[PDB]
Amino acid sequence: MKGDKKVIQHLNKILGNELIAINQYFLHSRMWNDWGLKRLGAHEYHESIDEMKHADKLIERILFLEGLPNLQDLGKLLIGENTQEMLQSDLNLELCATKDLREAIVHCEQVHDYVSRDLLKDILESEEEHIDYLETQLGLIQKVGLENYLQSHMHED
Amino acid sequence: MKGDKKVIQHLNKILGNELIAINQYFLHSRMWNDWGLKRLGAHEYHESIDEMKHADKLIERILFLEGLPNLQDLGKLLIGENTQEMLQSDLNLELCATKDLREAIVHCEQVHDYVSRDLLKDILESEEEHIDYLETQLGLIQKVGLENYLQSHMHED
Amino acid sequence: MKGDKKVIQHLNKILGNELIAINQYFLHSRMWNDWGLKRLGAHEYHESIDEMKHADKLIERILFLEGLPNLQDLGKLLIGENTQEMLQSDLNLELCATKDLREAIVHCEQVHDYVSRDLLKDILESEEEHIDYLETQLGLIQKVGLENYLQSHMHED
Amino acid sequence: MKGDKKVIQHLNKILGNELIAINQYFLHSRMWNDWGLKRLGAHEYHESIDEMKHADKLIERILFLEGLPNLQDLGKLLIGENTQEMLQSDLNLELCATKDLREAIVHCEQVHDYVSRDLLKDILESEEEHIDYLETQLGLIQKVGLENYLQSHMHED
Amino acid sequence: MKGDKKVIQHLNKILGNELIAINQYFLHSRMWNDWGLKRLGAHEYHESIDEMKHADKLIERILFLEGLPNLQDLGKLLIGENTQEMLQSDLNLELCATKDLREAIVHCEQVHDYVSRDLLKDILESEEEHIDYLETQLGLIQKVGLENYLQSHMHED
Amino acid sequence: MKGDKKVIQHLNKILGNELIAINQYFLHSRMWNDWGLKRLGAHEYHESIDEMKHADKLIERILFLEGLPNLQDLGKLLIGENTQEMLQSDLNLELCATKDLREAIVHCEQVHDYVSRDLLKDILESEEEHIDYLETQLGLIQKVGLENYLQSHMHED
Ligand code: HEM
Ligand code: HEM
Ligand code: HEM
Ligand SMILES: [K+]
Ligand SMILES: [K+]
Ligand SMILES: [K+]
Ligand code: NA
Ligand code: NA
Ligand code: NA
Ligand code: NA
Ligand code: NA
Ligand code: NA
Ligand code: NA
Ligand code: NA
Ligand code: NA
Repeated sequence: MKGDKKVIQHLNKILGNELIAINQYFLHSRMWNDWGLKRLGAHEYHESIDEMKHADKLIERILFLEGLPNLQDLGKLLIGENTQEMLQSDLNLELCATKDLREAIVHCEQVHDYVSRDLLKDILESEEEHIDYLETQLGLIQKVGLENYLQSHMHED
Repeated sequence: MKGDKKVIQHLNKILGNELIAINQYFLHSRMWNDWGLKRLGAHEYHESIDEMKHADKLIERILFLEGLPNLQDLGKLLIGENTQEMLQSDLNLELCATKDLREAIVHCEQVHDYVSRDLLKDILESEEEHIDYLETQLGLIQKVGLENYLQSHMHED
Repeated sequence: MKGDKKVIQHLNKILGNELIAINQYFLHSRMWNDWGLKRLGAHEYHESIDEMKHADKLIERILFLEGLPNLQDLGKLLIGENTQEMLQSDLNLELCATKDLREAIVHCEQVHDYVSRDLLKDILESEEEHIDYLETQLGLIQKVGLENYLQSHMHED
Repeated sequence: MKGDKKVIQHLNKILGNELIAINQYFLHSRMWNDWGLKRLGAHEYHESIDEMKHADKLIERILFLEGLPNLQDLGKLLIGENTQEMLQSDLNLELCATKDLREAIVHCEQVHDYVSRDLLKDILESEEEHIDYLETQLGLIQKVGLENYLQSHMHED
Repeated sequence: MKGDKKVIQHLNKILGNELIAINQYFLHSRMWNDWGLKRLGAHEYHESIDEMKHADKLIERILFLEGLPNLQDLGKLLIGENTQEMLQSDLNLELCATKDLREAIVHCEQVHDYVSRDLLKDILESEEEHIDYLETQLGLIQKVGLENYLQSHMHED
Repeated sequence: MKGDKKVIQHLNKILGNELIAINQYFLHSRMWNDWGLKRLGAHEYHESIDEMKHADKLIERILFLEGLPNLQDLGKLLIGENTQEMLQSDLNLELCATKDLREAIVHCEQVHDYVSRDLLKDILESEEEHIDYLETQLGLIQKVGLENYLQSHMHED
């Protein structure tokens, strides 16, 4: 097989994180929709779709490298019970995800798998953009108050 | 006459429920417009129109089955005095309506009037969607506060 | 409250007449459709819709004047059993309606509610147009014969 | 084979009913065209085509369930000698068809073949619409007289 | 009646052959579709439709000639169990059909029914085109092999 | 909570089945793409997307009924090693899925949750269409041979 065994392990680890995020964000989206917070529901749906696209790219890369993609192992979804908790749970997930991404990029560089590194760097940039969004939302709750913040997310853009 | 007599009684009971809802929702709509809560007035107008369309389908079915549509009996309207009472009154009415719809479907199934059952199931789905809307609105009043909730319904979409 | 109490009583009386006409004409429409007299069914549907629009305007005016619109009390629907009887019943209803309208306009003029008077005059003109239609139809039954008259109303325009 | 054997027997019974209706309605259509009653000929042609489409759906379902569609058995056509007999013969056929459809739906429900039930319910709704049309036509012959009724069906819509 | 009695018998015989072909080809079409041989299924559907159009023309001619079209008697459908057998069965049917057509044309010429002859000649040309198609398909099975032939008819044109 | 507790258990069981199918079909799709069987990869991708849409509808219904959607439990994926095993594994999964769907519909009917029944019937129809596709593909491998079947799925439609 052409792929480095540890690269493939790293890519399967990142894929596992994507699978958690897909489901966590999809459920959070539909919870916000059920509550009538449609702007949050829509944004979170798009985050879930973005993670689905990252998972696809990882699966394709693992197969090219002649590894076996692991879609069987689903780690812990941490579903919040209110908007603040859901935003914070998403942020905790992305803090974990970006740490694993950096560790994977280090190893790809070490064994000269520069195309896998580039793939992972693109995912990392996407996850840092999500962190920016999440930190901003939690900050806005403090600046405008929770009731106003939720009011501002009732109606879709 | 081709229709089952108890089917026709059930269809007239549902029709009676639709007639209450048409008038209650239409008056609630115009009360919201009078108060300047135009987004609530618009939504409630459309709920009234939807009930008018259900009444039409029931009337057509009753006549096909050679029954007499009952447009004469108008049950009690429970008109609320403020937004929270109006939403809750609509919700109470829909909970009664869906109970009667389920009882009518049971009977249609028993006598093999499958086309009447299908008509009633479509109405039931519409009324459950209205229950979803109403529970969501009452929840938003709690989450964003009454003053913000009303503010968000001043201007039309 | 800004409205004259007796004006509001008159407007609620007219509204009550509109509510009868809405339902009577809607059922007559669907009866003609069930019988295959689609041109009559279509015309009568449009009369029912026109009365719905008059009811809306009355409700809005009553609320502006700080009265309570009465959508609870539904008077007697007189449903005909054949085309001649249905046309005559509609005409009897409009004869009653136009008398109440004239009495309401007299009172509005007396207390200087000229905007309510104008609203009622517009409804009155609409109801006199319906009387013209109804008298014409009953006259055509005599001039062309009942069978030809019904034949001419089988197919929609 | 995946299909329930009695479900397949019921679907073939309905298919047999569709085959009678296709041929009876097609011949009635062309008889009306021969007589110059082109509006009746056109309507009846479309009824024949609708039955052809139902037969197609039944054939497809039977093959999916691994049964043998029965296009070989053609039951009795009851061809009328004049317009009133042809309409009544079509009505008699539809009353038989809807009885068999209800019996088939009962059995599908009992063995949990819910997709076959749904197919049959859609056919049933179509056949009840045809019953509505036929009863309406026979009623119009009484209301406008036979000669006027036929006159109204000379020219196409 | 204006028509020659034996001409009408011949036209009813041809009509009987069309009714067999309609059903045989329709079922063969849907069998090929069930098997995923969609190009064969589509071609055979169009053959069934073409026979339906021939049946229509025969019915119209028989009625003009003041005969009674026979849509009651359905002869034997010979449904094949695999592609080779279905193609050969269709060919056997067309060999029978074209013989009956030639015999009918002889009789039409004899009694000077030249318009019926022309109608039948047009049907005959259509059936010879179908024979050409069928012989060609059976020849291609021999030239390219059965597996390749079926492969080439999986996907629609 | 408005929902029947066993209805919610059934809806979560179906949701669990959808989650297995999403992942199994997505990986099978990308395995086919890796092997250059792009038409199979495309078809299987669309099957995965369809299951995603069913999962969405189930999640929305569970939340409306005030249950907790279970996106955490992922049952066993049975990933095939070649095309014939992958198709058969998908078929085995769909046979399990339709058994569970029928059991869920039985329960919904018993407790009068007719809107949940209708949702499940629509999913069931989709899964039976997939069974039709899968049985057809396995049949084509037998009819055209494995090498031809795979050749026919190299290039996209
Ligand atoms: C038997 C009771 C009623 C029935 C069956 C009925 C039926 C209908 C139908 C079928 C429409 C057309 C809806 C569409 O296709 O969009 C309509 C429109 C409407 N209805 Fe009713 N209606 C009823 C009573 C009322 C009442 C009591 C009111 C007011 C107090 C009302 C107000 C209206 C208005 C404002 C419209 C829209 C008219 C327009 O097109 O401008 N309806 N109704
Ligand atoms: C097994 C019995 C039959 C089946 C399943 C069948 C099926 C069909 C279908 C699916 C269509 C297309 C309809 C559409 O999508 O609009 C059609 C068209 C048609 N059928 Fe049939 N048919 C059957 C028998 C017959 C018979 C016995 C006749 C005449 C005696 C007939 C006359 C026609 C005609 C004239 C058309 C329209 C053709 C055109 O497009 O010009 N069919 N049929
Ligand atoms: C809870 C599980 C999932 C749900 C509810 C879900 C839901 C959805 C929905 C609703 C769509 C839009 C479909 C449409 O309207 O066409 C979608 C698209 C998509 N999904 Fe999922 N999904 C799930 C898991 C996954 C997984 C695990 C993957 C990949 C391993 C995936 C890959 C994709 C892809 C590639 C798209 C198309 C994205 C695009 O528009 O470019 N999904 N998903
Ligand atoms: K605010
Ligand atoms: K006349
Ligand atoms: K080949
Ligand atoms: Na930020
Ligand atoms: Na005001
Ligand atoms: Na809700
Ligand atoms: Na006049
Ligand atoms: Na003629
Ligand atoms: Na009727
Ligand atoms: Na040839
Ligand atoms: Na490759
Ligand atoms: Na199949």
